Amino acid sequence: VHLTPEEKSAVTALWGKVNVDEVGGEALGRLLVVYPWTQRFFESFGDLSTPDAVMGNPKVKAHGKKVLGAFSDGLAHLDNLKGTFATLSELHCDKLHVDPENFRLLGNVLVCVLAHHFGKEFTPPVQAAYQKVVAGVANALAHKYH
Amino acid sequence: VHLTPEEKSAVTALWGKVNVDEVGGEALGRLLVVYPWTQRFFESFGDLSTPDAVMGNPKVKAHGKKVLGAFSDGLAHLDNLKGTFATLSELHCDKLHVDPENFRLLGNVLVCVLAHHFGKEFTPPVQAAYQKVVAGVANALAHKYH
Amino acid sequence: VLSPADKTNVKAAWGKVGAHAGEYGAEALERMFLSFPTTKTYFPHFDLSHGSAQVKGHGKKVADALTNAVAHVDDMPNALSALSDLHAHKLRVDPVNFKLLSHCLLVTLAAHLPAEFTPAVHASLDKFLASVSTVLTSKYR
Amino acid sequence: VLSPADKTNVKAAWGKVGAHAGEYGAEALERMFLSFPTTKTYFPHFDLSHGSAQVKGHGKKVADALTNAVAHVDDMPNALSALSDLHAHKLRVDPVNFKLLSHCLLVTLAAHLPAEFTPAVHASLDKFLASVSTVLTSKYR
Ligand code: HEM
Ligand code: HEM
Ligand code: HEM
Ligand code: HEM
Repeated sequence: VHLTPEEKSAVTALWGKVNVDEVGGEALGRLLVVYPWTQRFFESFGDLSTPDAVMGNPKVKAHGKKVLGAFSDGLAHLDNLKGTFATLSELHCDKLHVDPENFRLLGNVLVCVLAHHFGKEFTPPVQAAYQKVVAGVANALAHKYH
Repeated sequence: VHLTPEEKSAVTALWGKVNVDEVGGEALGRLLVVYPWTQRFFESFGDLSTPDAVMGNPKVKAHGKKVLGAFSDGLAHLDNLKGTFATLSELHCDKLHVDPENFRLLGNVLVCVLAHHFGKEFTPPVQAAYQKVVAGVANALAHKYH
Repeated sequence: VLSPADKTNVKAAWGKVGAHAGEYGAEALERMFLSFPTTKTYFPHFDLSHGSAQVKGHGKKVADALTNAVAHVDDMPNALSALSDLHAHKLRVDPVNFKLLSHCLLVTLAAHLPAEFTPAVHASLDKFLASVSTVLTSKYR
Repeated sequence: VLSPADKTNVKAAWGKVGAHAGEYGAEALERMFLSFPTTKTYFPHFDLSHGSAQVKGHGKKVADALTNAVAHVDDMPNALSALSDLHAHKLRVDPVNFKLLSHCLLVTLAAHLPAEFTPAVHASLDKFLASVSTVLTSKYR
C-alpha cells in the first residue's frame, strides 16, 4: 500500500466521518444478500432468508462493526498490513477456510456502501484511493494461503 | 511457499524430467488458444488465428521457453519468490498492464501440460504440490500491484 | 437467470436513472480507469483525462448498450449478440475486465441514487450486470 | 455458447472417456480436495481420505451429471435445472469453487487421454465446463 500523500488525505478525510457503527453491518449484510454463498458461514446468525431479515439481524450489525474495526485498524497501519492481519489471516484461512476471492467482494461492497453514504463526495479519485486499500487489506488476509 | 519436504521431492523429481524446451511453448500456446483475450499481448508474434498456427508459431516456442526459465528459476528460490520475480513483476504490471488473474490461468495451463506429459505419474498429491508453486509464482508477479 | 423480482428492480432502478443515464455511463468509466489502471491499455486512442469528451461519448454509448439490455432483458443474448463479437472477437477483452466495470457501474449508481439502491435492488443489478457481462464474454465459452 | 465445433470435440473427447467416466469423476475430486483445501469444508460428512468409497461414489455421481450435460448440450439449463437449485440454493457453493473443480476435471482428463487432449479439444472442454458451471451458479444471477 503505497498511497500518494494526496490519496491519503482523500482516504483520511472521508473515513473520519463514517458512521463506524452502522456502516460496518451495512457492508457485511449486503455481502450475505448479494453473494448468497457467503451466508454459508453465518448460519449461526439466525434468519438470513430475506434481505429485510439480514439487515435487521442483530448478529450482523455486531459482526460488521468488528469487521470495520479491522479496517480502521489496517487503515492506520498500511505500512504493514500483513502483520496487522496475521492473526485474522490464519483464522479466515486454515480455520474458517474462506476463499480469498471473498475478501475482494466484501471489500468491494464496502466501497459501494461508502458510495451510498457520501454520494457525490465519494469522487472517482477517492474511490480508486479506497480501491487500493481494499485490495491491500484483501491480500494481507489471504497471506496464510501460501 | 512452505512445501513439506515430501512435496519438495514430488516437485523436484518430476521437474528434472520436463522437456524444458518443448513444455514451455506448450503452455503459453494453449493459453492463447483456450483464453483468447490473452492473445492481445502477442499480436506481434504473427498468425495466432487457428490453434495449429499458434502451436507451430516459432515466436511462441521461443517465449514459452523463456517463461519456463522463470519457473525453473523460481522453483529453486521458493524461499523468496517476490525478489526473484521483482523485475518481471514491474514489467508485467506497470508496463504491460496484465491482469494478475492471468498469471493464475497460465500457471493452471502449465499444470495441465504437466498432466498431459506425465499422465499417471502426475498423481493428485504431486498436483497439489505444483498447485502451491503456481500460486506462489502467480503472486510474486502480482506484487508490484500494491 | 433473473427472477421477475430482479427485472422489476432493474427496470425500476434504471428508470430513476433517466437522462442521467449517459452521464453515469461516463462516470463509471472514469472510475474504472482511475481505480483499475490495467484497463487503460484498451483505450490508448482515448484521452482518459478528467474532462475527456471521448470518455464522455463512450459513456453515452455504454449507457445506451445497457438500456438496450434492460428493455430486452427476457432476451439479452439476441440483443447484445453484436457487442459480443465486437468485444469477444475483435477487441478480445479479458473477461475479468467486465467484473471491474460492473463494480464501478454500481459504485456510480449508489452515489447517485441513495433512495433506490437498497440491498435488494443492489443484488438485482449485480445480477443484471453479471448477465450482461456473461452475454458479452459468451463468444468465449 | 459452444460452437458446433466444440460440442463435437466434447462429444468425441468424452466418448473416449467411456466407463472410466465414473473413475475420473472420483479422481478429479481427490485432486480438488488435495490441491484446494478450502473446498473440504463442504464435505465434512465425507471421509476425504485416499480410498474413500464416499468420494468414489460422488465421483460417479458427478461423472453422470456431466454425461447428462454432454448428451443434452443444446439445452443444459433445462437438464441441470435441478442441480442448480441443489447447489445454488440448498448447498450455497461459492461460485469460485466451480472454477477449481473444472480445473481438476481437465487435469484428470489430460493425464488419462494423451491422444485426444489437443489444444483445440482442451479449449472445447474448458468452454463446456464453463457453461456447466454457469448453469449451476445460474440460480445466483
Ligand atoms: C476486509 C475483510 C474482512 C475483515 C476486515 C474481517 C474482519 C473480521 C474480524 C474483526 C473478526 C472477528 C474477530 C473477533 O470476534 O474477535 C472476523 C471473524 C469472522 N469473519 Fe471476517 N473479516 C473480513 C472478511 C470476511 C469474509 C469475506 C468472510 C467470509 C464469508 C468472513 C467471515 C468471518 C467469520 C464467520 C467470522 C466469525 C467469528 C465468530 O463466530 O464470532 N470475514 N472477521
Ligand atoms: C508464471 C507466469 C509467467 C512467467 C513465469 C512469465 C515469464 C516471462 C519472461 C521470462 C519474460 C521475458 C523476459 C525476457 O525476454 O528477457 C516475459 C515477457 C513477457 N510476458 Fe510473461 N510470464 C508469465 C505470465 C505471463 C502472462 C500470463 C502474460 C500475459 C498474457 C505474459 C506476457 C508477457 C509478454 C508479452 C512478454 C513479452 C516480452 C517481449 O516482447 O519479448 N506473461 N514473461
Ligand atoms: C458493461 C459492458 C460493456 C458495455 C455495455 C460496453 C458497450 C460498448 C459499446 C456500446 C461500444 C461502442 C460500439 C460502437 O458504437 O461502435 C463499445 C466499444 C468498446 N468497448 Fe465496451 N462495453 C462494455 C465493457 C467494456 C470493457 C470491459 C472494456 C475494456 C476495459 C471495453 C472496451 C471497449 C473498447 C476499446 C471499445 C471500442 C472503443 C472505440 O474505439 O471507440 N468495453 N463497448
Ligand atoms: C462440475 C460441477 C458439479 C457437478 C457436475 C456436481 C454434481 C453433483 C451431483 C450429481 C450431486 C449428487 C446429487 C444426488 O445424488 O442427490 C452433487 C452433490 C453435492 N455437490 Fe456437487 N457437483 C459439482 C460441483 C461441486 C462443487 C464445486 C462442490 C463443492 C466444492 C460440490 C459439492 C456438493 C455437495 C456437498 C453435494 C452433496 C453431497 C452429499 O451430501 O452426498 N459439488 N453434486
